[PDB]
Amino acid sequence: GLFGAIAGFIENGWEGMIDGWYGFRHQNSEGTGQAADLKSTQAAIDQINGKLNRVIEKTNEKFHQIEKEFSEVEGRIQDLEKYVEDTKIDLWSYNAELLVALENQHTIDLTDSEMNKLFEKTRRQLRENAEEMGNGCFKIYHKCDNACIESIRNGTYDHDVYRDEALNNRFQ
Amino acid sequence: GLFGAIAGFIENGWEGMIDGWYGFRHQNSEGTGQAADLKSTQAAIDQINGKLNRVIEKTNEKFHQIEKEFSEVEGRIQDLEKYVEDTKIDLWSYNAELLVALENQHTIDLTDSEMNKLFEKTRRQLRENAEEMGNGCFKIYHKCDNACIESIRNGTYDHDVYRDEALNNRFQ
Amino acid sequence: GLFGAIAGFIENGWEGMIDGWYGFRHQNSEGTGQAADLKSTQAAIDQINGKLNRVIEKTNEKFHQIEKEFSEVEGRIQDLEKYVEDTKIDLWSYNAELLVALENQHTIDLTDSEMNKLFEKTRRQLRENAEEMGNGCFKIYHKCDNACIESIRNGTYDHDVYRDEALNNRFQ
Amino acid sequence: STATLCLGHHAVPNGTLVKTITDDQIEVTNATELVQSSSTGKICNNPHRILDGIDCTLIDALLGDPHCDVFQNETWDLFVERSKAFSNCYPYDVPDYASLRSLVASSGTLEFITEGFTWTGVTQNGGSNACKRGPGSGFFSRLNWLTKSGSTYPVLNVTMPNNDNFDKLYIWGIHHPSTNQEQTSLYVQASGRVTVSTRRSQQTIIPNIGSRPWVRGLSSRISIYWTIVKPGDVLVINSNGNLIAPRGYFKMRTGKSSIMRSDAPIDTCISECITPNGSIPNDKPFQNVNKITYGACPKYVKQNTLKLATGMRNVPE
Amino acid sequence: STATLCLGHHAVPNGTLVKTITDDQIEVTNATELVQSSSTGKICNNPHRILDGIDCTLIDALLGDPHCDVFQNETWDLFVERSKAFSNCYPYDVPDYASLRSLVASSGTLEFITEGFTWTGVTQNGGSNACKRGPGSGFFSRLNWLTKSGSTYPVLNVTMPNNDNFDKLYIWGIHHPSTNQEQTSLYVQASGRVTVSTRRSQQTIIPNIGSRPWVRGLSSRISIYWTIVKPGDVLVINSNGNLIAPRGYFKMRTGKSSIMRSDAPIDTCISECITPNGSIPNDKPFQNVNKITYGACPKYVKQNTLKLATGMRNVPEK
Amino acid sequence: STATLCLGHHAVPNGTLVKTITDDQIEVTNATELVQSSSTGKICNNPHRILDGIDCTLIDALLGDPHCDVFQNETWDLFVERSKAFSNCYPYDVPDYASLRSLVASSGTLEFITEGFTWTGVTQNGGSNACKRGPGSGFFSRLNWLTKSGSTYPVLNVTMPNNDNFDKLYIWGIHHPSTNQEQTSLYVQASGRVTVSTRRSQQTIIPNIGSRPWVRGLSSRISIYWTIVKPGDVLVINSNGNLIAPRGYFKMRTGKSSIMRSDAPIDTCISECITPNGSIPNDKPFQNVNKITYGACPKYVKQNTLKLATGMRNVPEK
Ligand SMILES: CC(C)(C)c1cc(O)ccc1O
Ligand SMILES: CC(C)(C)c1cc(O)ccc1O
Ligand SMILES: CC(C)(C)c1cc(O)ccc1O
Repeated sequence: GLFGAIAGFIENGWEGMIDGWYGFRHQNSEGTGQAADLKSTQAAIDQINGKLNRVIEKTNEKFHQIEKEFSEVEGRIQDLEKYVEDTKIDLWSYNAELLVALENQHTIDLTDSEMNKLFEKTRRQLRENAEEMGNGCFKIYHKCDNACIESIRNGTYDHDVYRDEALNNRFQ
Repeated sequence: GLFGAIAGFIENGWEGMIDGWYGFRHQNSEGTGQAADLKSTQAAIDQINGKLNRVIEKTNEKFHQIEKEFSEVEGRIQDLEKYVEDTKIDLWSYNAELLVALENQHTIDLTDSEMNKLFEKTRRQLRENAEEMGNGCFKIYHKCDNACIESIRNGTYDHDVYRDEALNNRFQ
Repeated sequence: GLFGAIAGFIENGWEGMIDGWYGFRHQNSEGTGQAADLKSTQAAIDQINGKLNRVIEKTNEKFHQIEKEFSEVEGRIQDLEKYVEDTKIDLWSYNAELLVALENQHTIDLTDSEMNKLFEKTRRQLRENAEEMGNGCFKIYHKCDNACIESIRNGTYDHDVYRDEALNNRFQ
Repeated sequence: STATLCLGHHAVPNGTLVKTITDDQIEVTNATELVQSSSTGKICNNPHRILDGIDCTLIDALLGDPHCDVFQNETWDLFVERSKAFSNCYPYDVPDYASLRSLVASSGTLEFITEGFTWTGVTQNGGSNACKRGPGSGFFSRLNWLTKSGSTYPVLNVTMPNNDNFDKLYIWGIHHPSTNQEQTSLYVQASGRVTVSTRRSQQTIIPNIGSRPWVRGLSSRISIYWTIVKPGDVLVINSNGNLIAPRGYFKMRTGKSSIMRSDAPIDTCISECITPNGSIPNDKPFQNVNKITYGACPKYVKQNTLKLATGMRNVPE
Repeated sequence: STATLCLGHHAVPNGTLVKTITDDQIEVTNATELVQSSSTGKICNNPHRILDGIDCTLIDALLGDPHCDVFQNETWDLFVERSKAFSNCYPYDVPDYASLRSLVASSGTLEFITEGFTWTGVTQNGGSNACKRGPGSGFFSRLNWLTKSGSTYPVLNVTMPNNDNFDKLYIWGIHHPSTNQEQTSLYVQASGRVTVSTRRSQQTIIPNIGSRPWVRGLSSRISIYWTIVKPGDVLVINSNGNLIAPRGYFKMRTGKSSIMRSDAPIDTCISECITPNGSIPNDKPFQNVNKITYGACPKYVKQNTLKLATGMRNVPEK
Repeated sequence: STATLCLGHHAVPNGTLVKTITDDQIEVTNATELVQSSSTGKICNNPHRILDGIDCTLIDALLGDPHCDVFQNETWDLFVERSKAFSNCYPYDVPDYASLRSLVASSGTLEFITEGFTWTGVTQNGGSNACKRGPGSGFFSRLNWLTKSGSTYPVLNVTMPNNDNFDKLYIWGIHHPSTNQEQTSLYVQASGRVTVSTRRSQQTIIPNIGSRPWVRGLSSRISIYWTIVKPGDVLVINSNGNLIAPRGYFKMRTGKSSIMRSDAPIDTCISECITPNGSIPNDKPFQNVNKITYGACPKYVKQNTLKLATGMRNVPEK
C-alpha cells in the first residue's frame, strides 16, 4: 500500500484481535494487554460502506428491448442485433473489471492509510517521551501503568506529566 | 483524505484566509499574525486546472446519425434503433458518473496531500528548534520575532542561529 | 506526486545511478560512495510489471461481425450499422484514454510512495543518531565507517552501538 | 522502567483473493460478490403481471386459435412464451412475424372491440377441419373467413372510420388456395385481390395458387397482415376474393410491456428482475445469469465472479 | 521565551456538495458544472448553413409539391422540418420513406438537372385537381405523369447513360388507380408494369388497383421509388403502363449534411451545437438537453447535474 | 566526526512524455506503447484457414460461375474477396445480397450435395452464351435451367424432405425475360410463377418482363433466392414457368467462419489477428490499423499512440 504500514513497517496482523480493525498491544509494570481502537476502525468501515453503497446503488430498469436469441439463420439484420448486444456486453464487462480493480486498489490504500494515521496520531501524543522502535512499536521512556496506557489509547495523555522522567531515561 | 491533514489532524479551515488556500497563523512575543503560503496554494491550483482542462477539452462532432424519435409503431428495426441509442446513453452516463467520482476523490486527496507537504516542509526547516504539538502547530522553543517567523514562511530560516537557545529550553 | 519526495523534498534525480531505481550516496571518513537499494527498486518494478501484465493480457477474439464499409448508399439500415460502429469506437477510445490517465497518475504516485517508504525506513533505523537535513539527506552524528554505512543500507544498523557518541555530538 | 506500546491491525485465518490494478490475486480480510450467478429457477408473479402463455404463442392468442381462446382480452406486463406452444388452426404465415409479435407484446393488451362490418353478397364465418371448435369445423376467433354466396363473389368494398382518440390495430389476411378448383369454387374469380388502405398507407396482396406442405390436412395457407389506423383516419377494405377479414380492432397501449421465451415455472414470490432462468435478486450491480432480462436488473456481464474487497490486506501471523 | 506557529487551510461559508468514490455527498470549497442543461431556445444561423423547411418536408421539396417550389435547387447543412408542414399535391407513399429522407438529407442538395427523356407514343405532363399550381391542374415539378395517347399505350423503353463522374439520383414512381375502369382509361392495358434497372441492380413494381379513402378528392395513389446510377453505368426504364417518369436527376454530394425535426425559431448568432430545443454551448463535456444533436456537441447523458470539485474539502470554523 | 547519508532515485537523459489525470504531457523515465499502428502488409496463412477468392466473389463461387469452378466444396475460416473479382455467367441480382453473402460466409463451407429432383415434362440443363463452360454454351453449375418440353410447360410440383439431422440450404432462382416473345418461346405460359415453401416459410416470386441494360449479350436477368430447410421439414417447389431450379443443397455449418474484402497478399507466417491491411500482432490492447478485423485482435481505437508509463517521474539534475 502507498503508506508502508499494513504489510510494511508493521510486520503482520493480529488474528487475536476480534473486537476491531486497528489497535494497541502493550507491556508495562502491570503486565501485558490488548485493546482495539474504535475511532480508526470506524473510519475504515465508514468509507468502505460508503464505497459499497455507492456500487450497490440502483440498477436501471429495462422493459421491451431487442430479441437476443434466434431460431433461424437470417443474415444482415440478425448480424446487427447480435453485434449490438455483443458490443454492449463487452463494454459492460470492461466496466465491471476496471471498477473492482480501482475500488480494490483504493480499499487497500485507504486501510493502509488509516493504520498509518493512527500510528502518527499516537506518535504525536507521546511527544518527547517515546521513541519509535520502527516496527509499529513505541518505547515509552517512563513508568506507565494501565491507567496511563488508556490515557494514550483515548487521547487524553498529558506528555508534560511524564516529560522530566522520560527525558532523563532517554538522554542520561 | 488519505493523508489525514485536512479534516484530520488539522481540525478545521480558516474562513479568514482570503489570500490563499494554505497558510500560517503565529503568536510570538511581538504579537500575532496570519499569512498565506503561495507555493503550496499554487501547487494545488495548477493541478486542479490540469484536471479541469483535460475534461473541458475536446467535444467531438457528429453530423448525420440515426433517428431517435418515431411517430409510428414499426417493430423490429425501430426496436433496434432505440436499443442502440438507449445503450449508448446508459454507457456515457456511467462514464460521467465514474469520471466525477474518481476526479473528486482525487482532488480531495491531492489538496490533503499539499496541506501535509506544507506541514512536512515546515517541520524540516525547524529541525531541533521546535516540537510538533499534534494539531498542525509547532511550539517553537526560542525567541522568534516577526522577522524570524517570516524567514520560516519564506524558506530562509537558519536553524543554526537558534539551535543552542532552543535545545536549552527544550531539554533541561 | 502525493508524497512530496520525487520532484519534492528531493530536489532531483540522479542520472548517475545506473544500477537501481533507488539508493544512497554517502560521505564518511573513508571517502564518498554510491549504492542502489535493491528491495525498493524491486518493489516499484514488481508493481509496474503487475500493472503492465494486467493491461497487456487477454485479447478477446471476434469472428463474423457486421460489415463496416459500403460500396453504395442505402439509407436506414446502413445508417444504423455505421452509428453502431461509430458508437463502439468512441466508447473504446474513451476507455483507452482514461485507462492510461489513471494508470499513469497511479504509476507516478506509487514510485513517489516507494521513494518515501525508503526514506522512512532509514530514518527509523537511525533513531536518535541522525537528523534530517530536509533534502533527503541524514546527518549521522557519529563516526560511521564503510561497514557502518553498509549496515544502514542492508537494515542491520544497531543504533545502540553509537547512541552515546551520537547524543553527545547532537546535544552537548 | 519503561513501557512498550505496539500498533497493529487485525488478520484472519482464511482471507479472500481479490483483483487490483497491480495484482491478479491479492489476499484481503473480506470481500462481497458483485456478480449474481444463480437463480431459484422460478419466475415470480409479483410485482409484475406475468401472463403464462401455456400452450399458446402471443400470435396464436392474437389471431384466436381456438385452444387459445382463454387469452381473449387478456393483458400482461410480461407475456411468457413456452417452448411447447403449438398452433392448431388453419396453417398460416406472417410476413415480418417478429415485428407483429413485438408491437403486440409492447402494447401489452389483447383487448378487442368487435365492429359492425357489413359484408353484403358473401357468406360469412367460413370454417375448416384443420381448426376445430367443439364438434365440427372452425376458425380463428378474430378473423372472418369470407366465401362466395349464391354462386357469385361481389367486389367487397367497406369502410370503418376511427372516431376514437386512440390508435386501432387491425389484423387481416389473405387466402392462398392450393388449386384453381379450390380458388374458383370458393371465390368464383380465378384471381383474388385484397387492398387495405387508410389515408396514410396502402397494401395490396395477390393470392398465389399452388401447394405447400400438407399441414393438418391442407396444402393451402393464410397470410397475415396488419394495419394501424390513427384517430381521424378511416379504414377501407377492398376485395374481390380471398379476403380473410377483421371482425374489429385491438386497442394499442404504450407502457412497460414485453414478451419472454422461458420454460421456468411461475411461483408466488416478489422479485423485480425476471430472466428466462427465473427471477433474480437485484442487490448486486452485475449478473451472469442471462443477457435476456425484464425489469430492474443487474447489468449482464461475462465474468462469473467479481469480488469487491471490503477489508484491508490480510497479513497472517 | 517561545512562539507558536500553526499551519492551516482555507474554508468558506458556502460549500458545494459533490460525489466521490466513498461519498454520495461531501462538501468542497468549490466546484464546476459538467452537464449543460439549458438552452436559449433558438437555433443559430451560424456557422452551419440552416435551411428552414417552413411548411415543406424534405421529401415534398424533393418531389416538387407546388407550395414547395421555393426549394428547387436548395442546399443545407441542416434541414429543419417543422411540425406545421403539410402535403398538397397528388396523394402518395414512399416504401422505405425514412431511407429516402435519410439519403437526400445526407446529400445536402436538391440540385436537379433536367434530361431529355423522349416518351414515344404516350401523352406527357398529366395533372390533377389534387395538386393545383395556380388556376388549374398540376403535378410534382420533378415527375412526369405519362398517359395513353390515342387509345394506345406502347411498351415504353428508354435509356439514360451516366457519363459524368458523380452519382445520379433518379426519383420516379408508379400510379395505383382506384378501379379497373380508371386503369384502362389511362393506360389501356388491364395491368401495367414498371422496371427501372442499372447494369447491376433492378426494381420491378406492378400497380395496385382498389378503392382507398379520399385525399384531396382522390381515391388513387402514387408510390415513390428511387434509383442511383453510378458513373459509367446506365439507366433503363421500361413500362407498359402506370409509369410516373423522372424528368432528370438529382446531384449527389457527400458531406456533413443532415436533417432535424424542430419548432425552434432560427436566430442570428454563432453556435457549433444544434439541438431540437435550440443551440447550446459546448464548453461542458456532457449535456442533458436532447439526445438528438448536430455539430460539435457535448455527449448526451441522463444526469441533469454533475459537479467537478475544484477546491479542497470544506471544513468551516463555525 | 560525522557522516552524511543521502537518499535518491534515478533519472535518464531520454525521458518519455506521458498523459495523466492532471497533466497533458509529463515526463517519465520510461513508457510502453499500447496502440498497434503498423502492419506487415500481408495476411498470414496461419493459424486460420485462409481461402483466397482470386477473381471470384463468394456468391459467384456459391452459384457456380464457370471460372469459379475451382471453389466447389471449398471450406474456409476466412474467405478473402479481392477487388479484381468479376462475374462472368448469366446476369443476375440477389435481392438481399448482403444477407446471402453473410450467411454462407458464416457457414464457412460450399459443400454441395446433389439430390434426385425429377422434373416431369420439361427440358433440363438450359445454358447460354453469356455463361460459357468450355467452348459452347453453359450455366451456373449448381442451378438447373428448366424450359418447355414438346410445346407444353406443365405446373411443376416437386417435393424433397429433409431427413438428416442438419440444416439444408437451397439456392434457387427465377428468370426475367426481356420480351413477351422470349417468355412464351421458353415457358409457354404468358406469365409464370415460382413458389417455394416449407412448413415454416413460403416465397412466391412473379417474373417481370422487360429490358435491362445489355450484359454479355443479354437484356434479361435471373434473380437469386434461398430457402433453409430444417430437419423434419420438407421443401416444396411449385412453378408454372420461369423456375431456375436447384440441383441439391448446401450443407450449413456453424463456427468461427467469416469473409473479408482485402487486396493484401497471403503469406507463409503466423498471426492470430487479420485486418484488411494485413495481419497485425496482438500483444498490445488497442490498435489503430483498421476497424475491420478477424481473430484475436486489439480493440480498434481512434488514437494512434497511447503511452503507458513504466517508470517514475523523470527529474535530471542536468
Ligand atoms: C486491468 C484492467 C482493469 C485494465 C482490465 C483487464 C482485463 O483483462 C479486462 C478488462 C480490464 O479493464
Ligand atoms: C459510484 C459509481 C461510480 C460506481 C456509480 C454509481 C452509479 O449510480 C452509476 C454509475 C456508477 O459508475
Ligand atoms: C482526461 C480524460 C481521461 C477524462 C479524457 C479526455 C478525453 O479527451 C477523452 C477521454 C478521456 O477519458
